Amino acid sequence: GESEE
Amino acid sequence: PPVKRSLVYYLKNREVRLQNETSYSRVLHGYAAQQLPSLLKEREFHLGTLNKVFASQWLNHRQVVCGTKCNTLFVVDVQTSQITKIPILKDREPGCGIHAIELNPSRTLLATGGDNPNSLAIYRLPTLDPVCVGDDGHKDWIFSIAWISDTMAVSGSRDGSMGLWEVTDDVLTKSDARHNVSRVPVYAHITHKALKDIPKEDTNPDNCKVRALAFNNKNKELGAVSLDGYFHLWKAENTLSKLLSTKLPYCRENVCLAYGSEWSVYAVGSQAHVSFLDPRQPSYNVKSVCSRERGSGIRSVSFYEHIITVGTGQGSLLFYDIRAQRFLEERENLKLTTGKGWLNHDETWRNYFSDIDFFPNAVYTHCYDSSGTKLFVAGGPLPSGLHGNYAGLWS
Amino acid sequence: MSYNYVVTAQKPTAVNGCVTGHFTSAEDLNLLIAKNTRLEIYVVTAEGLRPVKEVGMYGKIAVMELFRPKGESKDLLFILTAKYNACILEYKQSGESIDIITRAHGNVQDRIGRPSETGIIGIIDPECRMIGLRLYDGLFKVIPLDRDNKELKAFNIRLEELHVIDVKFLYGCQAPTICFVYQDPQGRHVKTYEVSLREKEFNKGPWKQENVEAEASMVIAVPEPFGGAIIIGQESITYHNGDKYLAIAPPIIKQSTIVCHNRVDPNGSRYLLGDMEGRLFMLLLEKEEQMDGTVTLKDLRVELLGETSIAECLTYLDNGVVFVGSRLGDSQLVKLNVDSNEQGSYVVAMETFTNLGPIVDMCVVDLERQGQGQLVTCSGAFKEGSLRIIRNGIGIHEHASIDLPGIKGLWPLRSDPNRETDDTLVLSFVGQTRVLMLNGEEVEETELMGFVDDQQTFFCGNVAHQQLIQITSASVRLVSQEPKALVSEWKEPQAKNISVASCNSSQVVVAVGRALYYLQIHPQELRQISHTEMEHEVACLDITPLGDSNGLSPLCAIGLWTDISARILKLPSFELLHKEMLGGEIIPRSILMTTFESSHYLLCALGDGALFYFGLNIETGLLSDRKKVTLGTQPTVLRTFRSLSTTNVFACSDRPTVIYSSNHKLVFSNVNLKEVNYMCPLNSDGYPDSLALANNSTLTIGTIDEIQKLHIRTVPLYESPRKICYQEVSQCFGVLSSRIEVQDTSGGTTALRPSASTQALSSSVSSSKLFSSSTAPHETSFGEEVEVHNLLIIDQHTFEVLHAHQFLQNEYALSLVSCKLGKDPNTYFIVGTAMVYPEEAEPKQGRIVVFQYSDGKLQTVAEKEVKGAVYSMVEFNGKLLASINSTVRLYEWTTEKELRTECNHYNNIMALYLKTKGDFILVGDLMRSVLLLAYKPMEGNFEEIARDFNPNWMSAVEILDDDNFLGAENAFNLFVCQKDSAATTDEERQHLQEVGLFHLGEFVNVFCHGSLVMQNLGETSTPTQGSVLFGTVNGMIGLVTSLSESWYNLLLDMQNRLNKVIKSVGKIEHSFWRSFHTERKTEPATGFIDGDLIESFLDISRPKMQEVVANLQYDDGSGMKREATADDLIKVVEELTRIH
Repeated sequence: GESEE
Repeated sequence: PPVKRSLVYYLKNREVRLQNETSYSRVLHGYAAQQLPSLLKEREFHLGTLNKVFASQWLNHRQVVCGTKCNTLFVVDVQTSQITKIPILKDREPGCGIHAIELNPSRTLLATGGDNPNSLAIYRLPTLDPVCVGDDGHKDWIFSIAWISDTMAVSGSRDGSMGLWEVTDDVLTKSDARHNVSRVPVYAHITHKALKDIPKEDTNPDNCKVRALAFNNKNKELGAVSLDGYFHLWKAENTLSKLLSTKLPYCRENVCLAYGSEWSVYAVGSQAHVSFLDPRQPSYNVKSVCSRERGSGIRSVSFYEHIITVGTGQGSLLFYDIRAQRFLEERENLKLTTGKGWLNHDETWRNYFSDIDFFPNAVYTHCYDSSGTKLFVAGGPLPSGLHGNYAGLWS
Repeated sequence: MSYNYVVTAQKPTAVNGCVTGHFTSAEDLNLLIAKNTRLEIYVVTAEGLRPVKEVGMYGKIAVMELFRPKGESKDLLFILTAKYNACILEYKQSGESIDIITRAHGNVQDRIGRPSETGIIGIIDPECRMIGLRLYDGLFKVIPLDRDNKELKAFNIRLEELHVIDVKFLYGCQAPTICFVYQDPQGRHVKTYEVSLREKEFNKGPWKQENVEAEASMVIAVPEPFGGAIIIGQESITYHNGDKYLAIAPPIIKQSTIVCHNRVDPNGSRYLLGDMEGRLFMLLLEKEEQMDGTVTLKDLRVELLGETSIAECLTYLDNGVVFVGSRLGDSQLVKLNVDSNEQGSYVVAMETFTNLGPIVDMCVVDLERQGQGQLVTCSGAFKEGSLRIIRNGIGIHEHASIDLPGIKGLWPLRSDPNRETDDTLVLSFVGQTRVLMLNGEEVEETELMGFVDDQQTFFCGNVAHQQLIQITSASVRLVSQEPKALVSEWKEPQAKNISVASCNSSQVVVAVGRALYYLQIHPQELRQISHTEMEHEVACLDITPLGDSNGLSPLCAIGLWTDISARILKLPSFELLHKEMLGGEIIPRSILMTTFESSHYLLCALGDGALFYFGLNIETGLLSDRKKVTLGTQPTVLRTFRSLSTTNVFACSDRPTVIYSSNHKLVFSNVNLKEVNYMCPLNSDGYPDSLALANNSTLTIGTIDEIQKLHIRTVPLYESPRKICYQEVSQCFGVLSSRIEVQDTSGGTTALRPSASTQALSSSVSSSKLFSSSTAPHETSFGEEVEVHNLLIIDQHTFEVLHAHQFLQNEYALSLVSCKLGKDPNTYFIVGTAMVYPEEAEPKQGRIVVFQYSDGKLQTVAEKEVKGAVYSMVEFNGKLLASINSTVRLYEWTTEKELRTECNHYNNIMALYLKTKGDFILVGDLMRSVLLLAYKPMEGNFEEIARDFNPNWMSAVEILDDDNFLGAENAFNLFVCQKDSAATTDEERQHLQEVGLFHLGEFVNVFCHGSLVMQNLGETSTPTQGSVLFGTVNGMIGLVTSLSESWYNLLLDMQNRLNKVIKSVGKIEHSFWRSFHTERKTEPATGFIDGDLIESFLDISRPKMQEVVANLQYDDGSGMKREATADDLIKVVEELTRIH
């Protein structure tokens, strides 16, 4: 769940 | 006399050329917009080892351009499943990836992030020849772009600034005169016509990132969404000028913005909800629909007549109907879900994500073609540590 | 790859534009008419319209305007096509040759632009300074009319007003000035600008913007002395000029929308206006001439003149005559009278021009059950709606019939020496002769004095010196016209019987066994000059006079009983000049020498029904240009006839044929007759220019129709037809139709006029309960037009409306099929219907109704309610396959006579069209092109095999063969899909490939398997295989057939060669014209041969044919390629011309 930018 | 809206009249009038009107245009497309979502089937493409697709637009009935976190710019021939890479334009100076791609209204100019993500790259359509340099106006990545005219584009950035660029005829003619003299392509030079920052709110003054832009042609507004939860509206007739600022009902992952020209409504994505804003309305008159895909985020959004198409981190597309004020139901909300695509079993996956064999391919971008019958969908895994792409054509 | 040949069977007939001016000369008034791709140029005369030139343009015509720049002697013509090719055309004639010469041309398409929603508009300033074109919203494109602008270079002025409805150039302005009506958010407005060519921009116009009626649409620029503009709405007519404004709102125009106009008077005093219902109005401008010398409009007045065919364009010609160009019905020439008739109308029809368009449906049937095919179409709309019965071949009117069986030949006689009309007709019978007296149109059996009644006559007729001749088995008898008495008799020296005879003004030739005798005719005397003996017995002989000779011929043509051949002999000696072998198994039975357009030809027919014809050189007695055409299977008799003021040949057979010449070339067309054995020309005071045709049992006396490739018969319904099918069992056609009724204050509806559905011999009304539970909220509204639908049952022989069954209120009858279902021996008419209300974008209710027509009564067998509109139905393996909204469903017919659902398919947006072959179903979609389904009886379901993924708006679909599927799209483009047999993966197998693309230039309503020429019956000598006819909105009928690869390559090479030799009007590239075209993409044409171009190879003269042929390699069938000669392609092309 390390969302993009 | 009541309005004749029946499609049977259209069909029977068409058989006679009995003035099958342009009145039905909104009926034909509105009907199709409800029917298509349940008829779509996935045809995945194999892009090789590209990192993620972050932006995509249709260039032709046959070709879709795609930008990537690898900074690769490439084109898919969706009819033959063939991938063509494009040279990446460099700056005026010898000093992420492509978060935004946009077409001017006349489809003569394509705007992307450059080899430098801070720098705007312009390509000539349909050939993909370079036009002008990567600039040095922004200090950080370009997150979004919007062509407010065939010559003028606004571009946002991680520093919260909004560069207004104009590609004048001189820029085109200099590019063309230079490319005819030098076999090696040589750019025209560009600079922002104006550079304006968004008003800084009581929120973190560095987190003024402008993540999404949308242009209302009817009123010549540029709408803009920042990641601090604030929406901004600007007049864009001639030069970038502020009209109002409104705080969004949700301040989490406000990453995508689209404008419904038939509704005068801006659709704003978030970590869970799509919000429907009208800047001419009171701030409380905002509709919010929960995707219920909670924790994955809405990552792309668009209007097709009165239907909103919503791409998500659960690698899935929802469809919502404005007039019915509910999701389309399957013939139980109707939703597509992306296939597996391709994942790189790299060191980061090996160390942190190795316990999961399958991740959903978040829909970072989607777009319907000119016929309105084909939906291109592209993206990649949600986590930033994961490298691997997804793309396919739904029809 | 698929190879297809597409050719036009009937040119488009619906008018889409018309103009008048001095185009062909500075003196003649012309009417120029445009019918899709065809430009037709007529000269206006006191008698009517006299056609001069017709032109196919490589493009669909959108704008057509005559204009006259300074220094031109006669008008130039501007044309813009729907592909935006623009051209300025000049008409030039040199001697007998007429050519349309392009003075300027260019494609004026812009790479970006929304094509404007009120369609293309194009206008020319009154002093010819520029052409202005409204192609796209927000742009006005100007072409300067500089005489040196050979390329039509153009610039765009940006227009602030986006949605512009109508535009005109004003008169009397110093700068060319544009006046137009545009639609704002605040309503419609009139605004003007001055147009600067030097600055290339708009300047403020001579008068202010005005609000106008919200329905204001059409703009009429008013010429001097008035100047200004008239604006026409739904309720009012308004004049604007400077500060002056003047408006009227006549109740007489409020009932129908005005669609078109035409200026009657050069000074603008009177205008014609036409409307949706065909009412023709005169708008009059009352003027006040002031003492200061100025002229100002005093008032406007509107008068109703009467009814015409529905007008697409009007044109006042001259002398009160108006051309009423019509798109939805027959175009008319009408005359306006000063005084009204008893009905109060001033409009009297003068002439009518046939329009098949729009063809909303059709089927091919054999009413005579012969296997030829006649085509029956639903044509026209509203009060113009009709059936047209179309048949390849020539029509005949029977005027009298006499029971005279066993006729072996016929000849006219003129027994009265003071008459040019025929007064007597001789009947040949075996063992006897009978004579018919001709008295006007009345005909009776009698006997002619001097003639033998107990012998068979082999020939008779009028001869020189005011005498008649009769040749019978025993003797040759010369009978004077007066007192109808024998004057001389000749007998054969060997006392053998005559089996064949022919005679002209002075020459007598009779065949007796192998002997041929030549006699001369002298006043009251017959004389034998010479005779010869043939190698074989003579089967037939002919000495029919040729050319402009006074009933004389130096040659005798014969056929023989043994060597199956034809020969030319020189009279009187019977010297053999030429011997030509006919071949076959059966001897010649008839031989004939005739004259076609002053050219001499020989024809000889075999007992097997084959006809051989040759060019005839009289001076040498030699034959050339031999060609063979099979007419029938029975023995054929060849005779000359006189009608339509021309001389032609009739071939009597089981398939009777008329042989006629056009442009010095012979054309062979079947005749609409059951059977003929023998014939002769007829010319009595009641039957001038007529025929006498003897069949197996009766003598038919009649007249030939105009000789046309397709004969057409019209049956007016006075209401719109929708679908047609033929039920052979009951000898009936089933026709869906509808009429418009206006809802009155009583809540009921009243028909505007009587029509087939109310005029029927019996009628019924739907007694169904299914939709009684719910009504529309606007069902009680007043003044609204309601379309009322019926099924007509129509007699195939009379075309009378035997029954008319009326559907429910608000129920549309959409589809009709005639078929047997299941194991049920009864043939049923099955109708699919839908409930339609204006407020609903799509219908939610409909039903399928099964009717049986028996004993004169249409009975309802069963009803099935469906949740959607039934757009199409077909018979599929004894089951009923139907398309309902977005689904396709298959119904089984139970023994209880009710439909039962077995399986369905849901993968559609809207399934509009269904075609099937075997177990395969081709489904046409509203937006998603065509998909192929197949039925799997082992599972009892449908499986989707493959579909075209190229989005297309289908107008029609057809299955050409098992693998090749033909589509037609909204943009006038035809395409062929092919199942990908080369596919190795599942994804490849599921994609249909486009193996052909072709811009046809027509909107295709209907495809039908069939032919108008006799079916092949198993012969494979024909280079083409398969036959699909199609109909279009412009009344055009085309034919698609398949080619083998070797023919495709030969014709494609020839096609590219023709495009380098034949220069089109407007200099438009053929490959551009035919290239597939849409808003989204353009692609070069592939897989299709343009049969209209190939056939043009027969129009170009040999010097150009040789240019096309030179260095072409041709397979003569041996498998070896040789350089082609001019006649090698002529043979190939002429074979291709026989498919339609």
